[PDB]
Amino acid sequence: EADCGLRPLFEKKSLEDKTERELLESYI
Amino acid sequence: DFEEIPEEYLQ
Amino acid sequence: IVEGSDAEIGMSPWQVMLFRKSPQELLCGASLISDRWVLTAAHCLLYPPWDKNFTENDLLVRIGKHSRTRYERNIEKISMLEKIYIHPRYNWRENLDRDIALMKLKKPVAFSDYIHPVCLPDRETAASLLQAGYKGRVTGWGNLKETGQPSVLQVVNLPIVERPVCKDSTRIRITDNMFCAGYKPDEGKRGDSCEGDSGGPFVMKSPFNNRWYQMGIVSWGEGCDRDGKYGFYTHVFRLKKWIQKVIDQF
Ligand SMILES: N[C@H](Cc1ccccc1)C(=O)N1CCC[C@H]1C(=O)NCc1cccc(Cl)c1
Ligand code: NA
Ligand code: NA
Repeated sequence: EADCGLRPLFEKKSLEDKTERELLESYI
Repeated sequence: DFEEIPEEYLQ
Repeated sequence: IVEGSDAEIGMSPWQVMLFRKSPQELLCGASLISDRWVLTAAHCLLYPPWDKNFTENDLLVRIGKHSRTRYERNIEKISMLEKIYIHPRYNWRENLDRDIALMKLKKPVAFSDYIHPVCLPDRETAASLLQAGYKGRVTGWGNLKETGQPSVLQVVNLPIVERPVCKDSTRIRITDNMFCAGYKPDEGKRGDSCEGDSGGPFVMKSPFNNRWYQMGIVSWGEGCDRDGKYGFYTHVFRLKKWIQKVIDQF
């Protein structure tokens, strides 16, 4: 789908879940 | 251990 | 999930529960990849060593859930299966090579705050993100310990492991259709998939376009959260040609 992977309650509202930053910090 | 689901889905 | 935590509401809106009609029980995890297609592990449906051979009418999928056992009225959606497709070279005899299956729903599911599909990786996203040390995320309702069960969906973040370390951790033959993930004994942190998490998604959030991609499927492990052992996940991108063939033709 065209909006796959964009969560209604997070990405679509520009809200961050409590641990996604841990993933980003690992992408080095 | 699971709450019974609606009969509709078991038809 | 071992050493994870409770999911937030709507954190994994592609999460699917595979549910047995009779007796009514959880069978596996799975993921929503479109309004009519669900992805899971083949061993969730077919595994002759355990006399497992499920057909469509044996099964339901439950989408939008949080609680493991409650019927989440006005939130979850329960769908019947039209057809199961198992990879033709799924190796249930030896090492679960190509542990992947698709299920088509009898009717398309309506998306909502709690129900939304995950992306499948393109070649470039897979090459960029499937690297040792980079972390993904596993979700499921499986056991909390190897030797109990959670009230709500569990989440754990785990690093991808160098392929020589994966190979040196087990006597089972690894293939390019697998990768492994988890912390090393010296790294301190813990966590793993376990029984009942089978078929659920290993996802990563692309830093290039801020979308979630499903890189793996919960496939196999020796024990759960054992020191020096790692969980093994089906390599979704490696098997995407078969995925596309099934969807294009069915
Ligand atoms: N313990 C076996 C090991 C095995 C691997 C390959 C082939 C035969 C046996 C296993 O994981 N099995 C036996 C068949 C199903 C699968 C399982 O329990 N998967 C769930 C699981 C548990 C812990 C970690 C993960 Cl990633 C997945
Ligand atoms: Na080995
Ligand atoms: Na381990």
